[PDB]
Amino acid sequence: QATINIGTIGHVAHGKSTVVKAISGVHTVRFKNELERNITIKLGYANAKIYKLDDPSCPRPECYRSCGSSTPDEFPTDIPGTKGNFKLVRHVSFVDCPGHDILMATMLNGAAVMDAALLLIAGNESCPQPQTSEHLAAIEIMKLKHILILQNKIDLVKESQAKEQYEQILAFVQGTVAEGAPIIPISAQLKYNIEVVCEYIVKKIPVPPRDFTSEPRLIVIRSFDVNKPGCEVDDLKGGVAGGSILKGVLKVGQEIEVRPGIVSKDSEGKLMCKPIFSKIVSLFAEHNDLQYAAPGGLIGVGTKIDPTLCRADRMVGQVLGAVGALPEIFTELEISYFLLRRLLGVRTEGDKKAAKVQKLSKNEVLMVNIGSLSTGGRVSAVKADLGKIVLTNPVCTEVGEKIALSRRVEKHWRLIGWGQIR
Amino acid sequence: CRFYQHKFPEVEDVVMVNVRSIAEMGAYVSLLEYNNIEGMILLSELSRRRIRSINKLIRIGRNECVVVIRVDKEKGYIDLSKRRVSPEEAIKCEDKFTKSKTVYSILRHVAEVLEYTKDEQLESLFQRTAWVFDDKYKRPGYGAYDAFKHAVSDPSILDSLDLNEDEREVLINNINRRLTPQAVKIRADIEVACYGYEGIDAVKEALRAGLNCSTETMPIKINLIAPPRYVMTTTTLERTEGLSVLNQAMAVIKEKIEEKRGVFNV
RNA sequence: AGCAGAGUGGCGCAGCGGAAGCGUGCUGGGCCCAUAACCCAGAGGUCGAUGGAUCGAAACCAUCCUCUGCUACCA
Repeated sequence: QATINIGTIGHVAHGKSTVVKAISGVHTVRFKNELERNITIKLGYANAKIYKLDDPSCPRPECYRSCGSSTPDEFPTDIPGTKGNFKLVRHVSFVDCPGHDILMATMLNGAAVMDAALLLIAGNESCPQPQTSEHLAAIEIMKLKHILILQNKIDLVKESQAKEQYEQILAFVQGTVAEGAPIIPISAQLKYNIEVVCEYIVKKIPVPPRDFTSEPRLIVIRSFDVNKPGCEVDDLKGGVAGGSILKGVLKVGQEIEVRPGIVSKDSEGKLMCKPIFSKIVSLFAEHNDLQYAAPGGLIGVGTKIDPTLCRADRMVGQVLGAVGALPEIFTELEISYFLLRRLLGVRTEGDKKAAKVQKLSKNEVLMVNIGSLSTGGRVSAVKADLGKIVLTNPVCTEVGEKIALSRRVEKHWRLIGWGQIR
Repeated sequence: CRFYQHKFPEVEDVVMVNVRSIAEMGAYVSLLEYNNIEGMILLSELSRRRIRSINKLIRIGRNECVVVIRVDKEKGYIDLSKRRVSPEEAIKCEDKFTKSKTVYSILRHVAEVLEYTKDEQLESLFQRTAWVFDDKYKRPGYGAYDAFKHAVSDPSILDSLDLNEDEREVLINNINRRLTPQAVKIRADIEVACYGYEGIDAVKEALRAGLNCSTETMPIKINLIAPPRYVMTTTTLERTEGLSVLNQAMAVIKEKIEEKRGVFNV
């Protein structure tokens, strides 16, 4: 299954497929083929098995040696050991977030259900690069600090440039946790020092305490239909949710409720929403059958919902509770909030436009990323430490946790501040 | 020979002429509508315009839609015009001619089961097949009977047609080869575009209901080609049988979905 | 992946059991002192593939082949 969710976030032009296939062995993929124009801009999924020969390096199935195929310029070979079967240490899960700035709201959502991260830095561009800081800050807000910085694209980048970049990032982030996070330079054109990464992810990132006894909550981020185009009438199936569970052991045959709900017909107001109920058909993770779905892992829960809800990606950031979950489904919400004194996620060589942003004005639409949900809503009352927001589609608030608040600076939204629900 | 009971055309009868060769005045063409009887086109009237062109890569084996001005049954000369044409429009005549040719081929054998082709005593053969059809009245009526016969299987060997030589061995599997049919296949597209979570269930229920109806009657089959999009494809040989299937399919969509409530487009 | 379209001369592209078309270039010659437009012949044909029912498949039938498109992605 899975034990931890390590995320693979990283700004434009570092190469995703080479690094993702080295760590998991499962390709990051989704629509267009044209696998991506540059680096993956979709929310990729992948799981993997991490075993040892009693060595800090992680074998392949063929554990005698491993000859890469990253480049035919030279032969990159590494040796994990010699063969006689290897001991399974754990089953790991990844969360490949978008690597592009416009997709920030999606990157936030996907990130918010991980248990650790890997900041994929690229040495090609600017030294205190916008997105590195954006990522790091969001991570410390959500409730994580289990980060391993990875210098992913320094294959042709000289050692002065690459040294200056790690220095400037680590010096800018002087108020964000990063001093207890290692910085592992690797090759992505010769897959070198990959074996030492395997030692790091088992060290810096154990399994955090998971609450089995507590009531099941599944947060769905990806939508999958298994009926698909060309289905037969008596080959009928349910609709499958790619979600991570962050609380409770969800068992097979259990009934689960999707709690933001669907709005009642001919509503004259903003209420009323009614949750949808679906019975769990199957609990699939990796490529191995399971009867349980332990928390701390990203699992494909097939449920008895019908094709229309899974025919496109429409279940992004929905909260699912088993069953008749107590969590309130607000339509208008009381945010406590604070703002950054800089504009996060933007800053170029001329140092534009990380200038301090003006105060929020009422009746402006802002993206409130609450939980893994992403709703848009307008601010109806605006006091400094008390704003009232009215949301277009209702938000199930599992706990008052955190929020991330963004404002439409130009073409798309950009992160301005965070806070906590009251 | 020819399918028609009469041996000659009449004034202002639209015919199709095979241009055999160009010589002097114009061309000594053969009317193919009535056997292979000789006629002629130009000298005075045929052209409608002059542009100093009439062929380039238009070779031979071709054919003109013409109308009969003067016909001489005794003398065997038929003065023809193409300039007269307006409701006698060439495309429609050509379409009619092709259909007539296949009908002629059916009526001129007929003939255990080689077929043969040719030749047999000629007046008798034509009289018992094609002349009798023309008699059985009139030309519209013959066309209708012929069409019914053509349809393979509507119903298969029947009408009367008590005729003659034996004659069912030929009717059974010469005629299908002779014609050929082609084909007819028609898609029927249905999109049921629900987006409640009750509506989807309603569509699914409707599809199941549809299957039950299909089994009950015996014909097709609806197939899901995308989550809201459904295709049945209906073949028709009796023509109007596809209408009956379409009506049933529509009714399932309209009544069954309604029960648990949904929306549809068809 | 399932699905709407296509299979023809270089290109455009008629056509359907008793026919490899026509448009455009192509090349020669003519008219004219000569070219041009024009005219004529010349030149360009697995009609995807695999067969079958058949007196005969350019035509019926089934499959395979491809691009053109769809819910927009299918653990």
